Amino acid sequence: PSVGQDLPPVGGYEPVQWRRNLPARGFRPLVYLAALCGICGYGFYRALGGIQERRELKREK
Amino acid sequence: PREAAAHWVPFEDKANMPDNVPDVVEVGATSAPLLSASYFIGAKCKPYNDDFMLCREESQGSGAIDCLKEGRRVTRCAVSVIEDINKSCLDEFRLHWQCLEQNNHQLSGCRKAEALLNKCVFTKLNLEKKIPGLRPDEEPVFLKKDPWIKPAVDDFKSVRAYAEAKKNGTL
Repeated sequence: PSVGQDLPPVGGYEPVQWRRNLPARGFRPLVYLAALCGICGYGFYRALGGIQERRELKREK
Repeated sequence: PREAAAHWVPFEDKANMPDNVPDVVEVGATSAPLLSASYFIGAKCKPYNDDFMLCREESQGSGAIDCLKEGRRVTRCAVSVIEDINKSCLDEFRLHWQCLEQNNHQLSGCRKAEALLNKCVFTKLNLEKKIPGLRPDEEPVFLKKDPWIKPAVDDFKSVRAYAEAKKNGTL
């Protein structure tokens, strides 16, 4: 017979995840390149603007 | 000339000037007030300064001994400018050069005192600050409204004075 055995449920178990679940994430890469180019362009606008002011302050000095 | 190297002992000289050289007062201002009064000295001592340099150049070696009258004139003109500052415009001048001291003698950290001092000297002594060599298209950096380069901490007394002067229409 079989009285107190460890046995499964009647409807089994809810299924488990065994397939790959590495989802694609992130914007498309050219968006990251455009953001890079904009960041660095703005930084150049901000820095070269500061070099000119330093040059004029040097003129004053 | 080059700076001293590897060992050097200062040595003074307790001798007096010859008697064929008349006496002249010295300027007596330290680094910062002189940096503050540089442009007002240049507005008034242009002919004397350039005559001093021209007689140095024409001398061709003997400028130390040939240019003494001219240098005395330069010194006297500078002393007159600073005497006029002290007699009339001392509080704003002191704001400006104390502000210069707490910075690294950068005029970009002192614009709020510079404005008051320039207004005062232009109204009382009729000497204005002008950076020459520029075009009519170029903006002088001491008149820019919103510069890129600002002080870390704007000077406290200068800020309070600028505020009061804008509330009293002196600027």
